[PDB]
Amino acid sequence: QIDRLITGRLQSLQTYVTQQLIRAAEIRASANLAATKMSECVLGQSKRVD
Amino acid sequence: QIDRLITGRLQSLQTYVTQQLIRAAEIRASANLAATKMSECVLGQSKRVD
Amino acid sequence: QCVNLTTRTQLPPAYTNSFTRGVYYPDKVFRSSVLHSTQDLFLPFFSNVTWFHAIHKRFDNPVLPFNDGVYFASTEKSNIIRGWIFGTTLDSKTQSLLIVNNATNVVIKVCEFQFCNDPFLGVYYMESEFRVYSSANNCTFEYVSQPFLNFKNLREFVFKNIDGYFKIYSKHTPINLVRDLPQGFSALEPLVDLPIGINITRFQTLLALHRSGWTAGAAAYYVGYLQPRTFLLKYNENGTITDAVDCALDPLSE
Amino acid sequence: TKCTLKSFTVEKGIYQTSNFRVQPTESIVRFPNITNLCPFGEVFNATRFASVYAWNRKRISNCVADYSVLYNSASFSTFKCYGVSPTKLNDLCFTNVYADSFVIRGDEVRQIAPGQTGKIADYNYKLPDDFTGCVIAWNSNNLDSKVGGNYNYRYRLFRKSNLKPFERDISTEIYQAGSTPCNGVEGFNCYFPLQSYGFQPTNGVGYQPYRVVVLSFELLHAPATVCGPKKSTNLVKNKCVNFNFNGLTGTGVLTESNKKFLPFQQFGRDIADTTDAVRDPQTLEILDITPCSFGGVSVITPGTNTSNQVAVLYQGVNCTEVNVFQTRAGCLIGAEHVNNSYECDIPIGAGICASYQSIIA
Amino acid sequence: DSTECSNLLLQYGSFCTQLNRALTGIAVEQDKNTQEVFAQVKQIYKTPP
Amino acid sequence: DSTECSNLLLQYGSFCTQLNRALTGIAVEQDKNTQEVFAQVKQIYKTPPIKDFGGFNFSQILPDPSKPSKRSPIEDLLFNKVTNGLTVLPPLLTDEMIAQYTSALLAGTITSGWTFGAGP
Ligand SMILES: *[C@@H]1O[C@H](CO)[C@@H](O[C@@H]2O[C@H](CO)[C@@H](O)[C@H](O)[C@H]2NC(C)=O)[C@H](O)[C@H]1NC(C)=O
Ligand SMILES: *[C@@H]1O[C@H](CO)[C@@H](O[C@@H]2O[C@H](CO)[C@@H](O)[C@H](O)[C@H]2NC(C)=O)[C@H](O)[C@H]1NC(C)=O
Ligand SMILES: *[C@@H]1O[C@H](CO)[C@@H](O)[C@H](O)[C@H]1NC(C)=O
Ligand SMILES: *[C@@H]1O[C@H](CO)[C@@H](O)[C@H](O)[C@H]1NC(C)=O
Ligand SMILES: *[C@@H]1O[C@H](CO)[C@@H](O)[C@H](O)[C@H]1NC(C)=O
Ligand SMILES: *[C@@H]1O[C@H](CO)[C@@H](O)[C@H](O)[C@H]1NC(C)=O
Ligand SMILES: *[C@@H]1O[C@H](CO)[C@@H](O)[C@H](O)[C@H]1NC(C)=O
Ligand SMILES: *[C@@H]1O[C@H](CO)[C@@H](O)[C@H](O)[C@H]1NC(C)=O
Ligand SMILES: *[C@@H]1O[C@H](CO)[C@@H](O)[C@H](O)[C@H]1NC(C)=O
Repeated sequence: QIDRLITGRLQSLQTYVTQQLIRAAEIRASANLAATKMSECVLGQSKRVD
Repeated sequence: QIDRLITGRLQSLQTYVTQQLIRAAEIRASANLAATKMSECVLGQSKRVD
Repeated sequence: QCVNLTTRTQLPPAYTNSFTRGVYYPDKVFRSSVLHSTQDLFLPFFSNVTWFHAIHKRFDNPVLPFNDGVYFASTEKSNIIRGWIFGTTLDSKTQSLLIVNNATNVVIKVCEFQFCNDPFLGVYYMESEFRVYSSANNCTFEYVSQPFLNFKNLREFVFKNIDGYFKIYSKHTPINLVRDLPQGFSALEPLVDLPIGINITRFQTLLALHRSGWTAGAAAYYVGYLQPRTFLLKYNENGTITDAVDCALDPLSE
Repeated sequence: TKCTLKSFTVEKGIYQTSNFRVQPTESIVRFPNITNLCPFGEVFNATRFASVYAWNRKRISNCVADYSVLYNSASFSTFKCYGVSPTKLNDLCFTNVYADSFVIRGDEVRQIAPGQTGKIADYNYKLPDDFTGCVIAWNSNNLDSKVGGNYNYRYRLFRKSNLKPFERDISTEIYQAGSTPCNGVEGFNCYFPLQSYGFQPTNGVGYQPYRVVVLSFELLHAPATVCGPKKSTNLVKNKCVNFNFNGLTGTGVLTESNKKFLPFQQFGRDIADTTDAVRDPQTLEILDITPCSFGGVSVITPGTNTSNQVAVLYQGVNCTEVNVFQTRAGCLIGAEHVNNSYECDIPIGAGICASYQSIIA
Repeated sequence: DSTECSNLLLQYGSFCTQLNRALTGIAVEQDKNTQEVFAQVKQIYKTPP
Repeated sequence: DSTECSNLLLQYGSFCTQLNRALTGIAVEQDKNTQEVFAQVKQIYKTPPIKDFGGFNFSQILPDPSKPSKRSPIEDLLFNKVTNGLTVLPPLLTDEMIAQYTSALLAGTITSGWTFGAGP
């Protein structure tokens, strides 16, 4: 019974960590975009449209 | 018997959803690139090489 | 002792709207400022509840199937409704549960009773007439407790038979409406859980006669049936259920 | 840190190596008041006991039963159980108890047993082969015996067929010893079945009257109303203890609570369905259950080529619950806090950084 | 359509709700992607005849 | 705290180590993200005490000296509009230091143009 609970909770924890890694990749992409906008719009004048 | 079938089908569905999330992240990156090309190549003239 | 009541007036039973009544606390758990979704035997919102009258000449004491649970609503003045009759065959062949509130206390007994076909009490204008049973042979459980009890009082009851446990939920509400069920919200607190362990499939209300033949005092009560469904219950800061959502009523509440 | 990194050399940085736990110190079991005791005083110590052909059956139900007082009593000369254990009577729960009380002879005390064959077993009181419960018997020569002879206790001597288990027979039909017709009229070979005992104070051990109470247990689908006593301990607050409140167990710090429960409510839950509030069953007071201060143990070090000095970070742990400095990241032990500001070398968190120059934070 | 399977599947908790939420997020993300790429003008311009 | 559960959990190996290492990588990645976004200048610039910018008003974006958090009114409104083994590690940069970084960036782009992003 404890083995069933262990494999269920381990599957839940692996699912949480996997979706956290996917969201971390998305947030890293958004933060790389934000650093690019910080460099190009604040620290200079950008010719790039929109 | 249904416990074995349920854990097999749930593992298959979780694998499918994880692969779909990774491919959706890739397609989102491609679409952000395409929106950037739409802004900077169609709506303006770009000095960025290639 | 049994007496046939032969001065009744024939009338079909009535029906009315449940509104948002019949909600009870599903558990003994305090919850603070949270919305809790629970799956239990609940009374459906705005449902068709059976309406019985006692007026003069109406005297509604039939036997109804218990199903999975009973919601009992009572628009009561001068204490006509005194108890309920619980069992399966309501004779000495099986074992039956008796809930009575006489002039002193409430008595709960699980025995083999011989019920009359028309059981009632009676008040002479002083209660001096008890004709609800003729025998009591084999008792297994006795429990004496504190008494639970224009229409001035509203009495809601929920009876459930789950795993040999008899749950009685109740709420007292002061109302001043004349005829029908008032529209509002009142969650029923758990009063007492009974270790009865018996089969119950049929039930019957117990009334009281008024003697001065017989006269039926003005009373009205309502029977609703509990169905397995989901409620989204709202718990306030003080931990009382102030509002509920029936998840299978309409797509908005879904 | 070398054990965690599986290397003998540690690069400069902060490394989460272990997990600080506030270990539970005491066990607190609070169980409600032991009231509504089972009426064993009117069964074992009644005024007059019954005969064995008409043994009195008392139903013990809807009460809590203290078998330790019955078991620790030294007056009982026989305490033999056949389906349960005597030391586990206070732990197990049963639906109901049947108490069969009678008086027999001292030589017939062994005859109340499964598989035992005797006159009392065949004609007066029979136990099944799968009997559960305990048989209790004690000498009653000072009470039942009379100097003129106590003839009030009768017993059945003859019957055509043996008893079924837990079967009574109070009939007074005249037995047929021979094959002669008897219409209830006694004759040469027709005798009355119930005979009186010869209980006298001049009799030795074996003929003295013994009072026997037999407890039988039922384990049907009815709820287990009969349970053993609950030994509740004292309540200890403001410490990381193991709490057991009315079958709800856990580990936490039990502090006073400002949450006013409604009187029908016993436990309290937050949004995430974890029990954070509870009511003590002994005294109706509300207690908050704060989880013990678990934390991550991080080791802040420079390179082992540089130095062997380390600092320890207990994450989210106050410094009074573990060169001691309190940060918003946690308690940092082994680093000297300075008022100067430098560039971040080893990140601690919440604006705190560590560097080596000794280890400063 | 097996109700015993769903009764056993409810013992595993909210895995199915998580998977449906992830697929719903992907499904609305595709429409967001098309909206971001192609709907960069609020005026429908027309060429001269 | 069940020791039998941990004895059975040791049969599955180093799954817990992988989960902890993945979460640690995410946790340091968040601080790296904040470091790449906000810490683009190594000089903390300040505006002059006299706000004579030829009619241009920056009071809604410059830090308010009356507030203890040293935030701009816009940043204060932005911060007002956002509302079992589990631990939350605090971020390495506090909100005060991120506000200080944005104040330095605002002072640089107001007083010095784009010159501070390419040199002195
Ligand atoms: C009250 O009326 C009921 C119904 O007519 C009576 O119950 C019947 O009594 C007769 C008496 O011989 C029986 O043969 C029937 O089988 C009974 N019917 C049922 C459904 O049980 C009842 O006896 C009447 N009460 C009195 C006091 O006469
Ligand atoms: C810059 O803008 C601020 C804000 O709009 C101006 O401050 C206002 O000044 C008037 C009169 O001095 C007051 O009635 C308002 O209450 C002020 N608003 C706030 C939000 O403080 C300020 O005058 C402008 N000019 C300069 C030179 O700072
Ligand atoms: C309730 O039931 C009765 C008969 O069963 C029916 O005539 C009536 O219309 C029902 N009420 C509602 C609101 O459906
Ligand atoms: C109420 O019922 C109980 C049990 O039947 C009885 O003992 C008591 O006397 C009754 N009260 C009156 C006033 O008759
Ligand atoms: C039930 O009652 C009947 C009649 O009173 C009796 O013959 C029978 O033995 C009883 N059964 C039990 C189990 O008490
Ligand atoms: C309860 O009673 C009903 C009708 O009398 C019967 O159909 C059902 O099988 C009974 N259940 C049990 C558990 O005795
Ligand atoms: C909660 O209780 C307090 C006092 O006990 C009262 O002032 C407040 O109005 C209550 N709130 C609700 C929503 O009942
Ligand atoms: C008689 O037996 C009962 C058994 O419950 C016990 O409580 C009581 O103390 C006994 N009486 C004496 C005088 O020992
Ligand atoms: C239970 O026992 C305690 C012990 O003193 C007492 O204070 C309390 O009043 C008793 N009753 C209840 C209902 O807690």
